[PDB]
Amino acid sequence: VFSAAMYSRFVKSALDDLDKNDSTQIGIIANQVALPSKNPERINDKNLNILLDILSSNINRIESSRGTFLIQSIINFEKWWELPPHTLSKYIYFIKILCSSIPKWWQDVSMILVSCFILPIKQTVCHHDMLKYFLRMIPSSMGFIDTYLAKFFPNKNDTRRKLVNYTSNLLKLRGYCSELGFQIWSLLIEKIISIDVELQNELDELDTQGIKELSTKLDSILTLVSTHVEEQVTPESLESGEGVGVFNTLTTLFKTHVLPTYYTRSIQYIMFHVSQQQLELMDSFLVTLIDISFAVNEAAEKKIKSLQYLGSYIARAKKLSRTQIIFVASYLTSWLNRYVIEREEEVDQRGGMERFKHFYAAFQALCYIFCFRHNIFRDTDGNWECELDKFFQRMVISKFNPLKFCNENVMLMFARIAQQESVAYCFSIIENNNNERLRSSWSLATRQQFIDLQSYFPYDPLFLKNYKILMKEYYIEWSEAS
Amino acid sequence: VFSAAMYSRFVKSALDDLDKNDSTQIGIIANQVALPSKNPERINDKNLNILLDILSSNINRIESSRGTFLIQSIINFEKWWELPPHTLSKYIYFIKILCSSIPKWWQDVSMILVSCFILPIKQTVCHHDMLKYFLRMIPSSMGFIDTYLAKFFPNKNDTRRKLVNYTSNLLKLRGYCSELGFQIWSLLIEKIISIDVELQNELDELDTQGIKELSTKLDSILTLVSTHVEEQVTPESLESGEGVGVFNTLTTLFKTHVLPTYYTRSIQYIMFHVSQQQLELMDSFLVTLIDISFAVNEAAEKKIKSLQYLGSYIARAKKLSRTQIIFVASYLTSWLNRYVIEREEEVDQRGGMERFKHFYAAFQALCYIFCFRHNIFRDTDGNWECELDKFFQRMVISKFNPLKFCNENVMLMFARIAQQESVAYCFSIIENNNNERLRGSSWSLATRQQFIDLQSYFPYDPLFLKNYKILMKEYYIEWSEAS
Repeated sequence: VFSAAMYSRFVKSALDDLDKNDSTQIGIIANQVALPSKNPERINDKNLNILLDILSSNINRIESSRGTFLIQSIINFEKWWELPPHTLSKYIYFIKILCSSIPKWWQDVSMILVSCFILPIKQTVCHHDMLKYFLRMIPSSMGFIDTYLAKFFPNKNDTRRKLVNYTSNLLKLRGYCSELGFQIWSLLIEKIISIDVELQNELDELDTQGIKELSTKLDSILTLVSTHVEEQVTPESLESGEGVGVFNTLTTLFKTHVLPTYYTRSIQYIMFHVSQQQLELMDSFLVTLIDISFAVNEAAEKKIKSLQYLGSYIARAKKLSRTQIIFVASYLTSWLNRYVIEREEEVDQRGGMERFKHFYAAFQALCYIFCFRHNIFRDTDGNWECELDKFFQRMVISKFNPLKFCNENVMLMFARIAQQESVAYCFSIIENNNNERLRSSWSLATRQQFIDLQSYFPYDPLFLKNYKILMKEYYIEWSEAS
Repeated sequence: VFSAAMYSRFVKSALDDLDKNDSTQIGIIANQVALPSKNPERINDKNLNILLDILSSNINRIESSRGTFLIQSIINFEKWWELPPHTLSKYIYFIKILCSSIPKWWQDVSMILVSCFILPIKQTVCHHDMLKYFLRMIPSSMGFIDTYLAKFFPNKNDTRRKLVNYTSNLLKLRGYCSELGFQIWSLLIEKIISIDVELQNELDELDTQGIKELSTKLDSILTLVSTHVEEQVTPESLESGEGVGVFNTLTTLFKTHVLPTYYTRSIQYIMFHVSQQQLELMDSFLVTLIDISFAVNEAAEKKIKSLQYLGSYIARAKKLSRTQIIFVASYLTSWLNRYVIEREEEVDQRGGMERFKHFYAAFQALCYIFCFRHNIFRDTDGNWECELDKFFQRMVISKFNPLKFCNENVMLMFARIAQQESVAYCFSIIENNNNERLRGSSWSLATRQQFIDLQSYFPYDPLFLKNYKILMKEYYIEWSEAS
């Protein structure tokens, strides 16, 4: 019933009354704007355009405590991004004006924006435009925005679409806000581990529907993370752009979150995938795994967990060079050759076989590598690299008797392959060990922890469907190796 | 003047006299026995045989405080090993009887024996026989015998024959007394470093050519020490034997003495030599060098010294396998690839280029290896192992600018070879670096020199000690062979 001029005067007078401390007329307007999207009596676009243009023209007129309700009413306008082009434009301009003159409101506006991260990338274009603008104008805002990133992250139990959209947006935000890059990655990693751990405990609790839900969730999130990472970690980006930063944050988060947790079935594949993007990235990963595996001050647990990561990695990573593989075999054989020379004398001395936990861990890692790579170790002349046809036998006959203390199935498979390749002869030592067992010593309590650590192979097949397809190119299944 | 029976009664009566506190007759005898080897009036073998057989027959008769002088007189008999067969036999039997009934005298007998270590192996057979016997019967003796080993070691300044014989005997003693093995090796190492260090300081002082003395000394000792080690460290000896213990003590002594006492010209060749005896021993040495080179808590100095040991080793050790060499190149390239990825961002940040000491050290070690081994890195297909034709260039152009901070001559030789092999192009970066230097990244000139000195020192640069050089040829790559 209100004409363009009729509504324009109506608002102009409401502000004249606001100046003289009325607030009656303004509150009438603020109530009409606050009303839900579904309600037809809510302010229409025509009149909303007028209101916004008049308010934008002189924002100071509403800066008072008497104008606080009107401002909150506009900030809390339901589905404002769902507004028609010209109306949406006036709303954006209003907010832009508001948070420039009164930066206090940016704390409220940003909160709503971050809560919109559960919407698709196509639907959030203006939310990111606003975040980008004000994160630059008000850099101090990064603190509370980081807290919103955590507050608004969807529950594991929430929809896969909400979880997948929140990750898409967090990665988009990451692209214009480098300063928030590590917190975004930490938040993602922390949430992906939560999903993975719960999916495994739920599979362990069996011995159901929550398993199918968590599976498709974890699959859609990881596939997206590794796809985005494939884009960001490029030889051109390594040579110039933040190719280097992505690889570095994920390596840090692997050391701090993935490895220490250990018993996970999918998270570690972010590292498996990124590694294989370029030769140098597989070099850094290998050396990192070697360091953690053999560092002097690290706990025995960490060293055994890293050694299982090392062996599973060399075995499975398709993009690894013959020379990179032989590098790990050369390190392992050299390290083990030294352990026998320096330490075999300690075996018949006081103490049990638990003293040599680290020896069995390193020997298993090499045995596993040989199971998957034996074909590579045969040089042009038909001779064995690292003298494996003399090395293994030396180990297997040693006082440590690694066949007795390493993972039963790895030792059995190794014995099978090593006998075939005329490399080593284990079956008599295995016969002897089984017979002794039926009729050296290690404390049964701590013994199980070790058996458990050696049973876990981090790069054993991915069951998540899409992520599996993405990995084929970077993965060696037992069918290919054997 | 005395007949066999006349002397026999003369001693029998002296002991009867001794029972009634009369040491005059016994002391007359004890003075006759004490007399120097050179003196003709000293008791002759005929009469000495009688004395010893009568004393051996009932040692308890002389156990008293009144018989102490006679016993000391026999223990201190000059050149007793120079005695004729039957006379020497009676002397040995006497001593054997003496130290079995009265173990107190073994402390005196052993002292003389250890002082005889300056005599040749041919001349000490009975000294070792006696040591071996009583070290078993009186195991407690090992303590003071160890102290004698140190006390009696000849001076650097003493005859090369005395120094060479003392080492031969210490190694013989080592063969029957494993419990003393480590101390023997520590004593030898400590003494060989003393000679090496003095020879270098003496070469340093001129810019006394009496140095020729130290040269022939150090040469004769090392040649012997490594020859004996070649014998002891055998594949049979390693699988089940004391060959493991020899390699282990020398590796320990390398870590504790050789490596920290840097700037030595020959000592480290014990390690160079033993390493190359078998595949496994080189494996252990390599991994040990890698550990010290990159360990987190070690001092920067130790890491730079080990990195220079690593590079010189790979380049020089002839018995190394292609795969062992590529192993070190693979470790170095992988470690350096990571250092640029993780750390290049720190270069334009606060602090100087000294922060990256360790990067320069590791990059030099690889450059050096490539100078001597480039030919090996070209695979069957003609491609470069470890992508060296892409790797080097990446480092050389990095913010670290290693060409500016590593050893000038190694960088120059590397640049020469790398340009020839179409591997890397350094000469423009070198031109740029010389030009920037002429106008005047930054590094405090005080700490800078220590680094320049550490990078200039290559432990496996040629041996000048004449015999030891000949022994090494088989295990050594001179620049002439490499280039």
